[PDB]
Amino acid sequence: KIHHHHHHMDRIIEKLDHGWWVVSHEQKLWLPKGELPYGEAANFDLVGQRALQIGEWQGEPVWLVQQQRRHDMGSVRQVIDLDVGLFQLAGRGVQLAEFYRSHKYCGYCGHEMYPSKTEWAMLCSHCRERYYPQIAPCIIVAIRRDDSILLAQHTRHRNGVHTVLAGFVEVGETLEQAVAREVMEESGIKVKNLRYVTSQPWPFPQSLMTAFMAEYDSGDIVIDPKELLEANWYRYDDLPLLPPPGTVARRLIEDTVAMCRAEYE
Amino acid sequence: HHHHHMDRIIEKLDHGWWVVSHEQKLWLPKGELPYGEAANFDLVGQRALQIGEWQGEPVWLVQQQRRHDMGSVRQVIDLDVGLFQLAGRGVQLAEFYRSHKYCGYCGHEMYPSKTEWAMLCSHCRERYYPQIAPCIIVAIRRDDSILLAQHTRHRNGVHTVLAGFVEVGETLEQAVAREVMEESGIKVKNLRYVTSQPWPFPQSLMTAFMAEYDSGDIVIDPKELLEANWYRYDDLPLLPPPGTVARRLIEDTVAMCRAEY
Ligand SMILES: [Zn+2]
Ligand SMILES: [Zn+2]
Repeated sequence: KIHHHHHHMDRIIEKLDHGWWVVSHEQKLWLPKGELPYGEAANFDLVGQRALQIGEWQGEPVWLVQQQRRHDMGSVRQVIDLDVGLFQLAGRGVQLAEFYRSHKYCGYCGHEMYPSKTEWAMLCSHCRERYYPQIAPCIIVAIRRDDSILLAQHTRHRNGVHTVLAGFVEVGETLEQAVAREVMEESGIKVKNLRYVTSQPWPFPQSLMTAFMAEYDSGDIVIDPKELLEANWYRYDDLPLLPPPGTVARRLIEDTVAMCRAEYE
Repeated sequence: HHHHHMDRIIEKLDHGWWVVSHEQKLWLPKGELPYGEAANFDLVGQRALQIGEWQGEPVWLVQQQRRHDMGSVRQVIDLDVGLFQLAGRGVQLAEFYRSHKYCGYCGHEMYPSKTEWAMLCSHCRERYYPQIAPCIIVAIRRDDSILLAQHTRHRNGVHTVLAGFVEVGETLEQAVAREVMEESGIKVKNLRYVTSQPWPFPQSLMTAFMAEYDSGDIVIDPKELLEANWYRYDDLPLLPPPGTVARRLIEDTVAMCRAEY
């Protein structure tokens, strides 16, 4: 057996407590004035509330409080301009609150559950089963073809933003099989020369991006219109509107562009 | 999420491989994964979900307990890797369904989606998809040597590499650095991703790395580890078996210490 990480249990907040406060409910958190709350606990009417410590940021605790405020409840995407490591802790808070909420009852036997005192787990009052937060591994892949890169627009958001291909890994498959399968299903092409670049959590709602680069091998772009509005090869020096700087998708595109410059220029 | 072909009742003229799973075990009569006609295995009338295809013949999940030869999927690890991966998927999907008979949000009974591997609630709008546990595993190199450690979990005699679950809101790279520090007290450098593998014990996705020693002295976490030490690539102790990603990373780290020295 491999064990999950040990963590401090929740407790009642006092006046002397302080830090960043991720006050969350149903995939949202409190952003008073569009900002992540920071300061002493009385400043935010949180003294007497239960809070879970979910991290530390530059000497200061990061706290999860499970409550819904009347106003200024938003997506964590609103504080994406924050330092990455802080943003990652705010996402952690949002996800942990959904974990707890998703586990009020035990799915094995239907009885009420209660938090573990030593780890981020839900224990059952009736049976021996338990659950840990669900992270959904997700591949994302920049596909290079000579001096070009495959960029797509999703049929969902008419943003005008052309990005790479992404999709959830399925049970029983490797990352490399997920890459190959998602690309096929989304665009009809077979890829080769897969290369892992990096990973990033992505709390929308609970993904872990595993980022790859790959080369065109064979096939015609045949897009699934339910997933994709369009997909085309764009030359490295002639790109459309891309994902923001900071996103793993922009990082992959830039990497691909950089090695087209090193070969064809 | 990905769409899938729905479940259905097996007929006499149904065939393929059968993952007949209940409570984390599957049916392995005489130690073998059932292949052939449904009727040979008294499987007609049962529900099945096709979980894949192996060499032009379907792989089916049947959720049922047999009297004999219920065993761990580890017992079929000798099979081709892609057949082992599908047997593990069946085991994992049976445990997913079992783990979601009731909804965790509202407590009402759930029912399977027909358009994907999901459980939907009879009362509320909430949903669950199968849980996959990203787990890092790292072979640490230091010059002509590799870090191997014995685990407290089972007195195996086996010396293997370091592994741990990725936490919520951390990268694979951060997970590697933290686990190695927590378990062995050392800082590593030049992290390289090698590969991944599903590992259905119960539901892990191994992401395999190689790393180099940077600093620190070996100080073990005595709850997780019995002992840890550096080992010459020409003088290795007992290792995990050659059907594991652990053995692959050790062989890879040993293959390039053979080169340089
Ligand atoms: Zn229970
Ligand atoms: Zn429900």
